[PDB]
Amino acid sequence: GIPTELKPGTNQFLTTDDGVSAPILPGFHPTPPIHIPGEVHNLLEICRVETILEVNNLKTNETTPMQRLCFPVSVQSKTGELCAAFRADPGRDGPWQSTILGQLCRYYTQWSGSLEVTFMFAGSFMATGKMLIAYTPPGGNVPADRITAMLGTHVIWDFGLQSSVTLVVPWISNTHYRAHARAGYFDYYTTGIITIWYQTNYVVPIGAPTTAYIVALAAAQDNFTMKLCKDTEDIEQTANIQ
Amino acid sequence: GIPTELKPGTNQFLTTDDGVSAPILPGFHPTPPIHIPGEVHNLLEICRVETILEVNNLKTNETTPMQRLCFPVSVQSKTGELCAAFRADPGRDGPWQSTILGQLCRYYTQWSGSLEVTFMFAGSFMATGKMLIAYTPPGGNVPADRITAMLGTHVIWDFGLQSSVTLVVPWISNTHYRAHARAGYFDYYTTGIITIWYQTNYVVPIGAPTTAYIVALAAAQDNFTMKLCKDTEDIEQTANIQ
Amino acid sequence: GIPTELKPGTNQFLTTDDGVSAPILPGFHPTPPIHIPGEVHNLLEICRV
Amino acid sequence: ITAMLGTHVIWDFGLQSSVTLVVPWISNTHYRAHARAGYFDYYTTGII
Amino acid sequence: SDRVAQLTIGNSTITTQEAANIVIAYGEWPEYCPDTDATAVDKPTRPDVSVNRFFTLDTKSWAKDSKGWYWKFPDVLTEVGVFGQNAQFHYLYRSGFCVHVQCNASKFHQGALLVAVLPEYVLGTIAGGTGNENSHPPYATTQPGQVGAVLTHPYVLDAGIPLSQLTVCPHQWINLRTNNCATIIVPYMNTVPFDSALNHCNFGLLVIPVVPLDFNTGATSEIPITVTIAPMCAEFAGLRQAVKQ
Amino acid sequence: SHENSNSASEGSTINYTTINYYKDAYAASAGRQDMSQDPKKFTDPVMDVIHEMAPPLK
Amino acid sequence: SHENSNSASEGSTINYTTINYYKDAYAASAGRQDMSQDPKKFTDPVMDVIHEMAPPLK
Amino acid sequence: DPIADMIRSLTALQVLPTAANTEASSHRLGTGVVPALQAAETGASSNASDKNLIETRCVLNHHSTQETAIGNFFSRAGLVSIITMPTTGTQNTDGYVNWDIDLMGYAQLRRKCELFTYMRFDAEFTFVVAKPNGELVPQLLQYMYVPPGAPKPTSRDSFAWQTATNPSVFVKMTDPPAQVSVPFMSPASAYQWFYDGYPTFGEHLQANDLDYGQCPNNMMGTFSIRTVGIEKSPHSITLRVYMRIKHVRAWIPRPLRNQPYLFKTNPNYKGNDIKCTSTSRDKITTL
Amino acid sequence: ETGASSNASDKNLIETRCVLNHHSTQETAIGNFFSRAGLVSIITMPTTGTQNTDGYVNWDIDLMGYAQLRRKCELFTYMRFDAEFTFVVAKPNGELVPQ
Amino acid sequence: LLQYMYVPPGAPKPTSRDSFAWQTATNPSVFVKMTDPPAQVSVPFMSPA
Ligand SMILES: CCCCCCCCCCCCC/C=C\[C@H](O)[C@H](N)CO
Ligand SMILES: CCCCCCCCCCCCC/C=C\[C@H](O)[C@H](N)CO
Ligand SMILES: [Cl-]
Ligand SMILES: [Cl-]
Ligand SMILES: [Cl-]
Ligand SMILES: [Cl-]
Ligand SMILES: [Cl-]
Ligand SMILES: [Cl-]
Ligand SMILES: [Cl-]
Ligand SMILES: [Cl-]
Ligand SMILES: [Cl-]
Ligand SMILES: [Cl-]
Ligand SMILES: [K+]
Ligand SMILES: [K+]
Ligand SMILES: [K+]
Ligand SMILES: [K+]
Ligand code: NA
Repeated sequence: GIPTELKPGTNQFLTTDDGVSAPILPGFHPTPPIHIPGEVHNLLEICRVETILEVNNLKTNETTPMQRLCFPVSVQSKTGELCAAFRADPGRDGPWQSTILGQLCRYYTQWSGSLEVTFMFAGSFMATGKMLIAYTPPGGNVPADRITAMLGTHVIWDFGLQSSVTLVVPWISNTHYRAHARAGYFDYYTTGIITIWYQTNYVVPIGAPTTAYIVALAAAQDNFTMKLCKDTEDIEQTANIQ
Repeated sequence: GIPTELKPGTNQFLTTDDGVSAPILPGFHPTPPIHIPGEVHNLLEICRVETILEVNNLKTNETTPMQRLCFPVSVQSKTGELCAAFRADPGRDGPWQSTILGQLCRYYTQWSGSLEVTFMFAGSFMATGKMLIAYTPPGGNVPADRITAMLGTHVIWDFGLQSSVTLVVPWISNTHYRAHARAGYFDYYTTGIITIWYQTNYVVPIGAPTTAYIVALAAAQDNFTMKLCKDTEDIEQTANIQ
Repeated sequence: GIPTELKPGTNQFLTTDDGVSAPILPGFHPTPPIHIPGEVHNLLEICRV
Repeated sequence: ITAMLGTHVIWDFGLQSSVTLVVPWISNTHYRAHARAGYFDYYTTGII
Repeated sequence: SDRVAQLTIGNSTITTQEAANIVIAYGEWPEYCPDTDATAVDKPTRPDVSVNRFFTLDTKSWAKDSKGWYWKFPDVLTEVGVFGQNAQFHYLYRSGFCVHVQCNASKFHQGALLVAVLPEYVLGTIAGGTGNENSHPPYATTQPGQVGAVLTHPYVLDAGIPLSQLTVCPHQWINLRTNNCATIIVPYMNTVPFDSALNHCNFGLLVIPVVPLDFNTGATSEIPITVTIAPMCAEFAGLRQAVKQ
Repeated sequence: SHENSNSASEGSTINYTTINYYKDAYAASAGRQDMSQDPKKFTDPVMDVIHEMAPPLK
Repeated sequence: SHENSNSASEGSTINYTTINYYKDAYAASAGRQDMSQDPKKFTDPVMDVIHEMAPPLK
Repeated sequence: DPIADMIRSLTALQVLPTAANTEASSHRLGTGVVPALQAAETGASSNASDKNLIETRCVLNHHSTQETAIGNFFSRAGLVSIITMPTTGTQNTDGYVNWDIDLMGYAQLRRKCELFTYMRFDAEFTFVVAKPNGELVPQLLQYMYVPPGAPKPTSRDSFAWQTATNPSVFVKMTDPPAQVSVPFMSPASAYQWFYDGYPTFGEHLQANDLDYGQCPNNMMGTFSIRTVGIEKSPHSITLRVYMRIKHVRAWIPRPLRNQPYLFKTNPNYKGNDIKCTSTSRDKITTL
Repeated sequence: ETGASSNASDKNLIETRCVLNHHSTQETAIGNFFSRAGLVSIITMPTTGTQNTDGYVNWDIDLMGYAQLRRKCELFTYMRFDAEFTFVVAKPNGELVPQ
Repeated sequence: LLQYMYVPPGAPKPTSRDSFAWQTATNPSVFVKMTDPPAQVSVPFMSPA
């Protein structure tokens, strides 16, 4: 017979090895395929789709979860008030976990790219207002006041026929890729902080609600990619599935 | 020697693996072949051949099995009477089990195609009559009366010099293939019901039998195919063969 | 199967053997390289210093 | 839910103050005589 | 010129002066089943205008505390007009749909409905609360008919999945300050070319108030929501007697 | 390798795309099966060929 | 070796550079994955195409 | 001729091996153009990109998109079943086991598949067997596939093990793990993880509401296993089955499961303890 | 009576649509039906008893002792073929020893 | 019989000999016997730098 020599690795079963295995049904032919709408080829196709961000993820909401899908704005009495804040880290525990983007990138160890958060105002047509939305890259904790937040990347949103506005969280990192950030050494990969401030005020005339809500949708932009496929922390077989 | 590495599957014996094994008799030459009529190449060649359907599969017949090979028609006193009924499911227990088609498709898990049942009238030459044969696709149990059965696919047969007529059970399924139907979740794959009714009446003059029989032959049409080879339930080694 | 015959050396692990081993992450792509001053290719480059 | 099965238009109030319902000629005869209770109800056009 | 629109099919026409475009699910228009994909051999019946037209179902009332509703297709129409009759007399059915959900208020009301289409909307039960009981939804819940049903736990769509991600499906929003309707065109989606209109619901239509309705007292409080749907390219096969289920 | 022609199926090879490393052909694998058929010898073995148009008995 | 075309992915092969030693295609490896995408069907399934320049509602 | 009345997809595929580049942009000050403003009501996601909201530099991005191709996401062997044949107890002192093929018993793989509504693929099954404590002994086993309708063995020596037509594998617990390729076998064009319907016609009385969601097109039969011998084997056996999807296609993405799984055959969830998709905090204004 | 099977097809009995059928006929080729290893014999050499405490056994080759394979072959009157024989051996309880 | 598994940063670490994490549906795992030769694999360059 032909001279061979077994090398290390012999007999091992590597779950990700892409090899050839003998076929159990010789000459078998599958049912032909038919056309079905909605075929996907790459997870990135999905990551570009906006899904709802749970900015209002309060402990007091847990029993009325629906209230987590949108946060409020209302007639202010003082100027420059902070409306809401949250981290931009998409693979981190928090608001992003509710998005399909967040869930999917948790199946990968690293990511790279610019993100996009679109805010839709759901108040009455008679309500007007201007908000300042800011992205503060790494380094400074939550800006203390609007005048400090204003120094970062931001958008000044005006309510009108266009119900929504888009804040861009441009990829501003030192490394080409970021691993998922979390407290500790890995905070090195944090993306930053998003803050929403009252630029002027929520104004409404007599006859309309003095409080309204905003829905936040988030997704990835075209330069987004992920790498190093891994298992997600977000699912557990706590007990046997019967 | 050449660097190799054993992969999973090593040493296994897969009964359907189509490999090469060393020859025990080197230089051996078989007896030459000679011409023999009747060579077959594909089971489908056989499935197209009509064989007898046991429509009259009664518990009271079991001891006089020959009586199962044909069912009767006779002078009716009432109009629109039902003559016989049975499922079209070919791989199911019942009338089809007596056909070579039924037996063979039991060696496969799935099938697809149109079937064909040909009825031969064996009464006297002086007997006349018209029957309505219907195929009721999935959904409705056995039609209660001829006027309901009439709404499905059917053929109105007239007795004459042409002793027989052919009912076509066209392939009308949702899936491209059907697995063998049986009570339970798999009833999803049932083919349907065949019913035979008196369109007019079996009429005969003085001097001829008032009861006669019909033989039913069944087979597959040209669009018939089977897939996923498997073992048949129809044979068992109840005890040792000596 | 193809006739083979194991030769001596079979199953051994030689620390300096330069072979091929199965990849654990199929389709994985490394972070691109960037330019960094001071690349060395041969120890002799250093011995001359 | 029964009326909905006939010829209809779903009108939305807005800057366009009006909407037009068309009563298409759907008759058996080429012409209709004036309908009124009795044999002549045969020529009725229908209901809006 | 994107806010105004007219939909005319069969002997029916819909108008709207506050639209927000139209969605074509997964970018595909409905179409009759082609000979390459088909398998059933009988020539189908394609009734055209008697079934591809707009049908308006029962109206629902939106309250400051509504949880949300859903309807299953083609269940909603199995007993309406000529479409239902064809669905009953045939084993096989196939079609697409034009879904038009209506809801208008005033420039002083507020709220936002998420209107989505979810293919193969399989429902789950709360498992006896504790999760030790393997209970299942009753026919009336899986196939609510033309009246539709109410979600008990919208946050998980009564199916253990996050409402927050439903936008990954064909959808539109009816945000009172912006538009008063949603329109989605849905193509046939299934693993088989034709199927039973009775045993299998291809998709579900969900209408959930994600941003609750609100208004100052004195303003009209009856804010209905109406669903009007039209089958498109309806095809039927496997004729026999009528079956309701 | 060019072999001895001793396979059981060579008069009219029901196979034709086999694999082999030995000098004897019968050691070869089964190969891909061909799709030839001739159902007529079983379904219509009649002398005057009866058409599916006129009555089979005239 | 030239095989039987029975792979699950052949209508529009999501793969295309596979390895195989058996007569049945489905036994083949997964191969190198292609990088085709069509995000528009999910991100912009609207009739009049809204530009990123003017306001999406005119 | 004498009767006149008797007489598509706007989006397709592109190859994107790398992430999009960033073109350099400068300041834009003017009326009419307003890319930052959107209308999420349309159902479309925002079309705005970095260059429209800020001043950008040029970036030649070479990041690959290959690892997120569904093929690389799924073609990783995962556990789909654990079968045990103990020697003492109420389990299976019979020396054989018949397992109904259902892969929805383990969450990791299940959640990944349920990201889609329909999937079509081939699969590589690997069978890892050992004693319950991980030790190995010279035991001969036989694994057999019994498609729907084939006689299931009723004993360690039932005639069914003659396996004249069904495919069987004979392997030792000491040999490496057995491994085979399986084709796409549904009578449908694709396996479907969600079937909003019933398998048969009829009234759907609460007695048979367990029928709901059961799609026969996914029922692949039985997987049987036994120690090969007429006499009982003295060893308890633990068989772990791994599946690796290959040659895959997928349709219609859906929200990912966010409540623990309770049953193999349905999406039932524990109603008294409905988990929030995201962790919580005290104030919306504080991290 | 002629001995022929019916020549009628769907299009003659009903109105049909066009169907481009791609269902394969390959799996029913006799080669794929038969080329699947099946049990044809079980031979035993026990150490105690009246069986074969001799350490050897002579078996007359006859493959008709097991039904599954036999019924398949008997579907035909004559068959010509080559064969691959596999010999699976172990102790009666399935254990293996260096013999 | 042993199982070696790679748990990238962020992946759930097994907490017991039978933690669900060993289902290894996405992480790469190697199953080998102490009697087989030594397992061997190739690893790519994985830093985000
Ligand atoms: C000799 C080794 C035989 C191995 C045979 C394994 C066949 C398994 C085929 C995989 C089928 C995919 C799973 C299909 C459906 C899901 O389990 C459903 N949820 C069950 O209801
Ligand atoms: C070293 C290994 C030797 C293996 C030799 C096995 C030779 C067996 C040849 C197969 C012959 C086909 C069976 C022929 C006839 C049937 O058994 C008859 N029914 C017996 O009367
Ligand atoms: Cl040699
Ligand atoms: Cl992150
Ligand atoms: Cl050598
Ligand atoms: Cl059947
Ligand atoms: Cl071989
Ligand atoms: Cl809720
Ligand atoms: Cl073949
Ligand atoms: Cl790849
Ligand atoms: Cl045995
Ligand atoms: Cl485990
Ligand atoms: K292998
Ligand atoms: K061999
Ligand atoms: K190696
Ligand atoms: K690029
Ligand atoms: Na814009």
